Order: sequence, then C-alpha cells, then structure tokens
Amino acid sequence: MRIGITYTVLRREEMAIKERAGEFGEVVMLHEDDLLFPGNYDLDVVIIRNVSHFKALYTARLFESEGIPTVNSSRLIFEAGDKLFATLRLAGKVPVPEWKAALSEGGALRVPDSLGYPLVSKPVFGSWGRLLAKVNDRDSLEAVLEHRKWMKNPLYGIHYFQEFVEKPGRDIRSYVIGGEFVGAIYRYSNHWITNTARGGKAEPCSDPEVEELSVKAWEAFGEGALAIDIFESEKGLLVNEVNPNMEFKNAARVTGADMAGKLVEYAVEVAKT
Amino acid sequence: MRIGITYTVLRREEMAIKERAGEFGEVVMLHEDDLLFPGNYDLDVVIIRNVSHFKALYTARLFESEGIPTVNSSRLIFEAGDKLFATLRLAGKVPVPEWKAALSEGGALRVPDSLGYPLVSKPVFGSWGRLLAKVNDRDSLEAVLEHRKWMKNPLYGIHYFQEFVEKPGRDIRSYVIGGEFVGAIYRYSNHWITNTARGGKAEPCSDPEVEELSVKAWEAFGEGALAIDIFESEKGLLVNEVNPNMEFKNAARVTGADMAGKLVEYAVEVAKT
Amino acid sequence: MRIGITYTVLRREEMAIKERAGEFGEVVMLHEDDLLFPGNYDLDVVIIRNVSHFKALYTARLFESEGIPTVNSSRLIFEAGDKLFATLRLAGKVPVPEWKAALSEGGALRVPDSLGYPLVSKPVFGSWGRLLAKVNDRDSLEAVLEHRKWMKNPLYGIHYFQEFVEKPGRDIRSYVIGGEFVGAIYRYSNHWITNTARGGKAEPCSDPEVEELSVKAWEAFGEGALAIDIFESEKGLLVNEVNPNMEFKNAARVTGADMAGKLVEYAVEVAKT
Amino acid sequence: MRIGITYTVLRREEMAIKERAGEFGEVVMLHEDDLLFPGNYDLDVVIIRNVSHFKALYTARLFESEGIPTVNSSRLIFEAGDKLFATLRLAGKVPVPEWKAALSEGGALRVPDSLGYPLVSKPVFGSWGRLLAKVNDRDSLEAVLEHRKWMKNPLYGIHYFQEFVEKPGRDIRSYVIGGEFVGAIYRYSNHWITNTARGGKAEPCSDPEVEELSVKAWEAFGEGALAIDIFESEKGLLVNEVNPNMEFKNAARVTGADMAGKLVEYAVEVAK
Amino acid sequence: MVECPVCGSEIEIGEVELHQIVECPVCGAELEVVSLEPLTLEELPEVEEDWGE
Amino acid sequence: ELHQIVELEVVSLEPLTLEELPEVEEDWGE
Ligand SMILES: Nc1ncnc2c1ncn2[C@@H]1O[C@H](COP(=O)(O)OP(=O)(O)O)[C@@H](O)[C@H]1O
Ligand SMILES: Nc1ncnc2c1ncn2[C@@H]1O[C@H](COP(=O)(O)OP(=O)(O)O)[C@@H](O)[C@H]1O
Ligand SMILES: Nc1ncnc2c1ncn2[C@@H]1O[C@H](COP(=O)(O)OP(=O)(O)O)[C@@H](O)[C@H]1O
Ligand SMILES: Nc1ncnc2c1ncn2[C@@H]1O[C@H](COP(=O)(O)OP(=O)(O)O)[C@@H](O)[C@H]1O
Ligand SMILES: [Mg+2]
Ligand SMILES: [Mg+2]
Ligand SMILES: [Mg+2]
Ligand SMILES: [Mg+2]
Ligand SMILES: [Mg+2]
Ligand SMILES: [Mg+2]
Ligand SMILES: [Zn+2]
Repeated sequence: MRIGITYTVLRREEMAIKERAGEFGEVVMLHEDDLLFPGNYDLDVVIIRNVSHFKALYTARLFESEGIPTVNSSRLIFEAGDKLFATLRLAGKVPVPEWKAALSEGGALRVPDSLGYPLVSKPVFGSWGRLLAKVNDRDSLEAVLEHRKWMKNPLYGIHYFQEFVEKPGRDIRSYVIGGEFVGAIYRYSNHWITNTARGGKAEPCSDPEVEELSVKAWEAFGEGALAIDIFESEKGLLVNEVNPNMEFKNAARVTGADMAGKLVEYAVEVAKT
Repeated sequence: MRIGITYTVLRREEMAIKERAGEFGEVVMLHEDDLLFPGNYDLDVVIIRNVSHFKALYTARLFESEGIPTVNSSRLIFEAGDKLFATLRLAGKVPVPEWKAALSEGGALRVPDSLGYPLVSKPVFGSWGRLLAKVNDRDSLEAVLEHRKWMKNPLYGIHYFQEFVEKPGRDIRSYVIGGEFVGAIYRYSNHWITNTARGGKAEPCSDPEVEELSVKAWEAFGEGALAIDIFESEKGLLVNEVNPNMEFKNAARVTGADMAGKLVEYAVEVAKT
Repeated sequence: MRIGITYTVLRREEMAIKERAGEFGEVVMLHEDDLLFPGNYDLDVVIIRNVSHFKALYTARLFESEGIPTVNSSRLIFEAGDKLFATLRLAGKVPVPEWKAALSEGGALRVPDSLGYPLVSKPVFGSWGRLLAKVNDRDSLEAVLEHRKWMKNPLYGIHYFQEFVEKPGRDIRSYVIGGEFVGAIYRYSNHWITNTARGGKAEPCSDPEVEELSVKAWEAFGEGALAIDIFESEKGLLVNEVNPNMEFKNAARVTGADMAGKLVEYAVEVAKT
Repeated sequence: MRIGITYTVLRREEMAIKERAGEFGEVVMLHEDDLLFPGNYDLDVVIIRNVSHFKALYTARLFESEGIPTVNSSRLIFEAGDKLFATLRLAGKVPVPEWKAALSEGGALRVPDSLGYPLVSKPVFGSWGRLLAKVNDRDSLEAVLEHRKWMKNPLYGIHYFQEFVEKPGRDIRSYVIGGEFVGAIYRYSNHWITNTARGGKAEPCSDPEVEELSVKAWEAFGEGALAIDIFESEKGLLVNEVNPNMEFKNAARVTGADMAGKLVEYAVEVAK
Repeated sequence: MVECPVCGSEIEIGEVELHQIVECPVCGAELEVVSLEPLTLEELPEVEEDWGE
Repeated sequence: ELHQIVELEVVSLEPLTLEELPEVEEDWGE
C-alpha cells in the first residue's frame, strides 16, 4: 500500500491523516511543488487535501488520468464544492432552504419576488463563510450585485441566493464517510455566520435526527467523505451545503471522533478498487 | 500655436475640441499610442482628454516634465479627481454632505455612529456612478465591506462615506472653466443615482444660487476646467464632488453653451504663461 | 416543438440559429435576464449560446435540472471548455501537442525540463487567444508565473503548458456536429496566435485528413456540437482544443456550410430523444 | 477564330476541349493521321493533345514552323516534360526535393553519398508513374541501374534521382493556365506512387499555399497550361514536377473547375 | 433610423431585435441594440475573462 | 466521333466497330 496525500500546508488535519495512513502502509507526502503531469506515480490511492478548492479538483482529475483513484474524486469535489450543483443534487432528496439562482444582475433583481427579504447571497465556490451577505432590502441587493459585477472572477456572475433562515444561534456540522455517519457538532456564534473559521465554537451534537438526515444527504452524492452543514429552523432541519475537503480539528477534539482515521480507512477501501 | 489633444477614443467632444482649436493654430491629435516619454514634443499646451483618470494624471505629469503645460494640470487631476483629497480641499470653503473616512473595516464599522443610516459608500477614484452603495443597515455595511475586501485593489482600502442626501429626484452638474461659469444642467432620475451614463436625462439649470456656489467650489482649487456636482437638500445646496475630466456633450447640447470653445480658450490662455 | 435559445447578445450566429429553429417549431428567445431557477419552463430543448463560458455551463445544468435537454450539455461545456480536462480526454484518441500541467509556481518551473523552450502558457478556461504567452526562456517563464500568481482568479493557478508548435502561418478550425463533419477553415495570421477574434483571416479547408481527425476528436467526447482547433506540424496534424460555444460566421461565409442549420437539426434530434 | 486540336484518341479531355473551342469559333479536329509537314494549314492556334509526349513535342514544333502558334509551345513541352530540365528551371524559384543527376552507372553509384537512402529513381521523360523505383539500399540501386542499362532507350542513361519524401498518404496536383490558378486536388493512395493513372483517388484541395506555390512554379516557365505536382513534407511544400500535356477529367469532376474552358480561353488569347 | 453613439450619424439598421449586434455602415462601430421602444444603440460592455467560443 | 474511347477505341465509322486501345508506350501520358 502506497497512500499519497496532496497538500498546500500541513494543518492539524493533514498531520493526523498522515499518522493514520502510516498504520495502513507507506505514506507519500505530495506538496503541490511535487505535482507535475503527465508523470510517473506509484500510488494506490491519493487523499486530496489541497487548501485551494480548484487545485484539489484539478489534482484529483490528474491522478485519475494516471489511473490512480482519489479521495475525494474529481466529480465529487466539483459537484459537492459548488453551492448550486450541490443543491441541485440535494433537491427532492432532503429538505433544503428555499433557493433561487440567476445568471445576470438584472435577473438577480427578481430573486426577492420568490424569496422575499431578508435573503442570503453567497458565491458558488466559496468556503469559510467568505462573501456571505445578508440582504434586507432592495438597496442592499443592488449594492451586492454592483460589487459582484465588478469583481474579476466570472463565477461571481452566477447569482445564488437562499431565504434567510432564523437559526437558534448555531448551526450543525456533521460528517459522513462512505455512507457511515461519523459524528456531528453544533457551531455556536452570536453572529448569523457560524463557521469555526470565523470564530464559531464547536460543541458535540447527538440529535438522532441529524444522523439520518446527514446519511440521506450523503446518499444524494453516493460516494466520498463529506462534511455536511445543517440548519435548525421553525420548519425542521434543512441541509444547506456539503464540503468535499473537510476540516475537522475542532469537531474531532470535541466529539472524540477519529475523522482522520475514518477518512484513511475509506481511502484504503477505494485503493482495493 | 500648436495645441496637443490627448485622447483614448475619438468622439463628439474630442472632435468639437479639435475644431475650436485649429482656429488658434495647428492641432496635433495624440492617441495614447503616440505617448512615449522621454520624447520630443513640440507643443505649446496639451488638452488632456484621456478617458482613464489615471492615464490622464500620468499623461499630464509627463508633458509637464517636457516643459509643456497641460489642461488640466497633474496636480489638479490628482486633487480634484480623488474624492477624499477633493472634499478635504472643499471642506473649508463650501457646504458639503457630511462625510467620514476610515482606513480599515473595523474603523468603517464605526462610521454610522457619526453619519447615521442610511449612508453612501463609494470609491475615492470612481466615476459614471459605479460601485456606489446606499447602505441602510449594519448587514449591508458588512456586505459592502466584505466585497471591498475581496476586490484587493489597494484603493478600496480607503473607506469613504457620505450621509445619504435626500435630493428632489435630480442633481446638478455645473461647469467652471478658468473661474468663469459656463453653464449648468439638471440630471433627472427616479433612482437616487442620477448619472447620464446611468440613464439620467439632462435639462438646463439657470439657478444663480448654483452659479455662485459653482465658482466658489472652483476657487477652492484656483485653476482648471472643472465639472461640479451639486445636490439640492433640505439644508440647502451641497457640493458633492468635482471632476477634472469634464464630459459635457449633453450639457452643451441642452444648455447651448460652447464648453469645447471655452475649454480651448483656457488652454491657449494656459499656453501663454 | 418549443426550442429555447439562451443568449447574452444576438450575433450573426444567434440570428441564423433563430431563423433555422423557427422552421422546426416555436422559438423562445431567452436572454440572461430571463433566466431564473427553479422556474416554470415549457421547452423541449435549449440551445445554449451565452457569450460567457461559465454562464453557459451553469444555465445548461439548470435547464437539465428542470428535465430539459441542452445543446451543448453541461458535461460537454465543462470538459470541452477546460483546456486540461479536454486534453486529458483527447490524449487517448488523437495526436495532441506535448503538454504539462503543474499546480504551483515551483512545479511549473520544472516544465521546461520536459517540454523545452519555446513553450506556450495559457489559462485553462480562456477563449479568443486571451492570455496566451510564448515563453522563450526562464526569465519569461518567471514573469508569466509571477503575474498568474497575482491575478485574482484561482483558476489561473492551474498551470497548463504546451510545446510551441511551429505552424505555417495559420491553423485549422473544423466543425463536427453530432458526429458529422460540417466544414473547416484555415485561420491565417502574421502573428502566431491565429483566432479570427484578433483577427485571423478565414479560408476554406477541404483537407480530408482534417475531416477524419476532426471526427475522431469529436468521438473522444461522443456528443454535441464542437468547434475543433488543429495545428499543422512537422510531425503531422495535432488536435489542440475543442470549443463548446462555436462561433462560425466567417467559417460559414467562407465555406458556404450551414453550421447554424446543422446545430439546430441536432438540437431537434436531442429534443426527440 | 479557327482552332485546331491535335489528338491520338478522343478522351473526355478532348471532347470537352472541342466543345469549349466551338463556343469561340470554328474547330478543326486533327488526328495524327492528318498531320503531314510541310503542309497547308489554315488555323489561328493549335491546342496540342497528343497522348505521346514526344509526338506532342514534334507536332507543336511543326505547327510553329508553319507560323501557327501552339498551346503548349514546343519549348514548354520539352522544358517542362523533361524532369531534369524542369527541376533545373524550378530550383531557382521554388522549393524542390533534393535531387541528383549522373551521366553513368559509376557516377550514379555515388548518389547515395549525397541523398542517402531511401531514394527515388525515375526516368527523365516518363509519365503516369511508370518506372519509378524506391531504392532503400545499394543492392536495389544496382538492380535498377542494371535494368536501365539493358533497356534500349539512350534517355535511360541520364540518371535522375530524388530523396524519398515521406508524404502523408497522398500528393497534390495543381493546375495553372496563363498564370492563373484554376484548381487543385489531393491524390490519395495506399502506395507511395499516387497517380490517378495507377488508381489514385481525387479529393478537392483548397489549400491557399498550394495555390501560391503553384503560381510561382508556373512563373519559373512563364507560359502555357501546366499540371503541377506538389509533395507535403516535414520541411513544407515541395514542387516535384510539372506536366505540359495535362490530364484533368478527374480533377475537373472533383473540383468543379473548368480546366477545358480555361485552356481554350488561353489558347485564343495566344492566337491573337 | 437611429443615431450611432460613436459616430453621430443617422443610420438605417432594419428590423433589429433587442440585444442584437449591429455594425454601423459609416464608421464600422460594433454596437448593441440596448432598446427598441425607444430605438437605442450602445457600444458593447467590456470583454470578460471567460467570454468566447 | 472516329476515335472516342468508351466504357475501347472506335476505329471505324462507315461500319461502326469498337477495338481495344493500342499498346501503352514509354512516353505516354501528361
Ligand atoms: N440561508 C442562510 N440562513 C442563515 N444562515 C446562513 C445561511 N447561509 C449561510 N448561513 C450561515 O453562514 C455559514 C456559512 O455559509 P455556508 O452556506 O455554509 O457557506 P460556506 O461554504 O462559506 O461555509 C453557515 O454555517 C451559516 O451559519
Ligand atoms: N451622499 C449622497 N447622497 C445622495 N445621492 C448621492 C450621494 N452620493 C452620490 N449620490 C448620487 O450618485 C451620483 C454619482 O455619485 P458621485 O459621488 O458623483 O460618484 P461618481 O463620481 O461615480 O459620479 C450623484 O450624481 C448623486 O446623484
Ligand atoms: N502550443 C501552441 N503552439 C503554437 N501555436 C499555438 C499553441 N497554442 C495556441 N496557439 C495559437 O494560439 C491560438 C489560440 O490558442 P487556443 O489554445 O486555441 O486558445 P483559445 O481557446 O484562446 O483559442 C491558436 O489558434 C494558435 O493559433
Ligand atoms: N521523390 C519522391 N518521394 C515520394 N514520392 C514520390 C517521389 N517521386 C515520385 N513520387 C510519387 O510517384 C508519383 C509519380 O511521380 P512522378 O514520376 O514525379 O510524376 P509522373 O511519373 O506522374 O510524371 C508522384 O505523384 C508521387 O506520388
Ligand atoms: Mg462550505
Ligand atoms: Mg459551510
Ligand atoms: Mg477556444
Ligand atoms: Mg482556439
Ligand atoms: Mg509527369
Ligand atoms: Mg507526376
Ligand atoms: Zn458610426
């Protein structure tokens, strides 16, 4: 067994992954500088851990082109990592917040017609609560769309919105790896954006309802290791987002769950094919 | 006489300036491709018509370095063209809307303690009504700040704000060339952003109050050809901003004033000394 | 038959497609401002003509999510429109120029060791010859990598290179729709970058080998309407790129082939699928 | 306008040429049996279509001797119809395959020292790809020379060779009349010898570079109606030979170009 | 007829649609029909980094 | 016509009779 790990920096998650991988075989640490394709790699599986979402996606695809399976796969990284492609796959399978998508500034102006105010604006490829906006009226919608318009990245021209969900000072982060629920936490904040990357505080979550919903959300995709984001609302639990390059150092610390170990065990299962 | 005209694209105004000059001497049309320094130019004065404020600034400075005076001057383009530098120059001399400047996101968050809501966020270097935001609450302030942060043009690190002024469906654009008032117009809209670039419609303005106030605003700078943006408010006229790359085609059309001709006269005047 | 056409602006292309579509059934012209999802659309097929590649990609996926088939599909728009994903798909099946991909500046620095100089650098998602660079040495490689690093778009951090092919003052552009070759042109230019967008000159190409190779290149994807880019080299024909939102107005004029009609005929075939 | 056409058999070529000539004026079909010199011929121009190259050459010269202009001229028929004379005329002006000529078997044996193997041996006066040999080594070279030696024709004692050019399964055949490009085709074959005469298949060629190169190649001679043979190589386009009694039935069919019309239109220009 | 915003000339463009691309017959300016009810031409917006084929 | 080749060579008119084309010589062609 030769297990590759691709990485930008080695965060606590990557060091834990490395340790666990070493229990199952030889570990090859592959910084981005070490990635050059086409190339000659002797690897049974690669665990994709690049901090950049787009570098993760492309490095998965390139290893697949070399016949080396990858956790997560390029398909899952692309679909799960995009807010819009992901809600499309979740829709009809699990409950989700009300959402709307437009393809231009002029189309986006009509989004409140369906969703009302306040609504949430967010970029399709982001993470860590980046560029999330709570929009309470027309003037705010205009300001957000004016700024998106002048940003260089064409992806900011895909306009994705949700109803603002009134959560009870927290949201839920769960983990499902290969169909197995591995654990969940609450992320508490006195700001409506609860990411731990923005100061969110982890606490263990043991609601049996989130376990079943989490597994169903994972089954919408049918593969891989996913960190799933869930909201409590007056209409019950809603699946917001899924994430294909999970961070978990706070979640593992707070639950005792060995996310790293489970991730590596899944990687070893995919290596067998 | 040899009068240089520096331009990005030949249109009505540049062509109008070309013919008014030429009545005084030989006109040399200088496309941006023709601008190379250090260089041998034989010109008595240059009329700076570059569409880019920044290219205009450097073009002015470069001709000055060859001992060739420039309308407008590099100093005036700098001071008048930057909204914060401009309002600082205006602050003593004429009424302006209440304003605030901060140097970081954290400072900017304190702005509504001074200005109240609603307030206006805008870039210091912008024109044509681009990136203007009317900010009605904290959520919107945060959104605008988030988006400015991720644009990563260092200029957006200067956070300039004004109170939102309740104008009567219009604002005023007046023209002062070498201290002489040459004309004013109203710009009408049922959106609070009244730019003719933004679909605003121009009418003649004859109000002697604005003529007085326009010359006073010009005098705060003491040189050049300026277009002057004035708001009518509950508390009287206010000078919002000044502009050293005066567009006038609609203003001249609707007023019947010869802005082109006045501009050229001033330039030959500038060429004397 | 209700045939949707999705567009940013109506070029000759879109006008001709609209004409042809009208002979088969009812045409629904869908500007980007009209695109709102989830929505209530009544369409048998949509022809995807958005000028933005990413807007094309996302609108295709959205219509697919409403059960409406799309020409081209979202899968083909993504794979064919990404240089790296396309090269990976082509590499089994047809000759392509030697290429390398790296995920960091550090890794990109080793590319000359494989490809030699001169090499060509290009972004994975561009069109019209945009950001193509001919890199003759290490100093130019560094400059190019330094600029790509500073640019905002994370996609510019995926470093795709090719050997510089010495072409005979032109390249070849061919069209395959639903597996049928419809025509080809030479694109002549005095510059190594030959796109008609800047602005190469079109001449008809009757070369039967380009016809055979173009059909093979199409078969590597196995669907849709593609504009294929082919280079002549001392080692023979090489397939460079495929384009899923074909322009053809010059190609049509110069060959007399009805690209627009063929595209629409294919669209009615997928509508009945 | 009174136009003579000399022929051996009435091929598709000659029937089309006759029809087109008839649009301009009076046509006189002259079989070789009608050719006797000195004689009295009342003709403004003669279009030379004899199947035999040498018979074409001499009948052109004979009509010239009676003060009757000829398309092609005897000079062009000789210069373009001989591969050595033709490449010497081409080599100034357009790219050609590397070539060598020797005047004896002993000299011919040194040709591989310049050209290398494989090389192509071909007779100086041939057509339809006859007697072409791809020579891969010295034994093959010796065999070709031994057989050329034992043939009657003293023209086989002019030893003309080219480098073997790796073509992409085809070559190109171009038509230039009076300095005007009229059309081109690819000739495909599974064999390195691509002549339609030996089963080559025609496809239309619209390559602007073959048009340009073809006109330049015509300009090396500066007159007449020529079929031009071009090879695609890893060095680019090479002009191989030029042909002064062009066949075109397939080329015309495949391209839709009117080779017969252009030929006749040029002949009456030449007549006046 | 309608005024070209680059040239100033009055031109006939025929039976155009909204957002249609037109070339001015006098100055060769590439233009976009941005309105029909009041017939208005306009120069095209800036090319984005993902525009094309 | 008196020498048309047809799918060989028409040798005669008065009594119309077809015949095979002659021997290909070493200078025949284009
Ligand atoms: N529609 C919404 N209503 C309420 N809170 C939201 C909504 N969308 C996002 N949030 C908050 O912002 C956080 C980040 O948003 P998310 O959609 O997960 O994007 P990211 O990929 O940046 O984490 C969530 O964990 C949640 O606390
Ligand atoms: N503080 C404000 N209150 C009300 N309206 C404003 C304010 N600032 C700008 N505007 C409106 O927006 C327009 C454009 O703003 P301006 O400051 O002139 O920026 P620009 O230089 O982009 O024109 C003004 O003409 C005015 O109609
Ligand atoms: N590796 C290369 N060698 C030589 N020329 C190239 C190479 N790559 C691109 N070009 C030239 O630049 C043009 C544009 O490049 P291409 O890869 O087709 O990108 P685009 O999608 O922008 O058209 C090509 O049509 C060709 O003329
Ligand atoms: N030097 C060569 N390299 C490759 N192929 C050749 C060469 N010479 C001749 N051929 C092939 O043989 C054919 C006949 O050659 P050539 O004798 O030059 O014309 P022809 O015999 O028809 O007058 C050419 O059309 C070409 O396909
Ligand atoms: Mg996320
Ligand atoms: Mg999240
Ligand atoms: Mg392309
Ligand atoms: Mg291309
Ligand atoms: Mg020959
Ligand atoms: Mg030949
Ligand atoms: Zn015009």
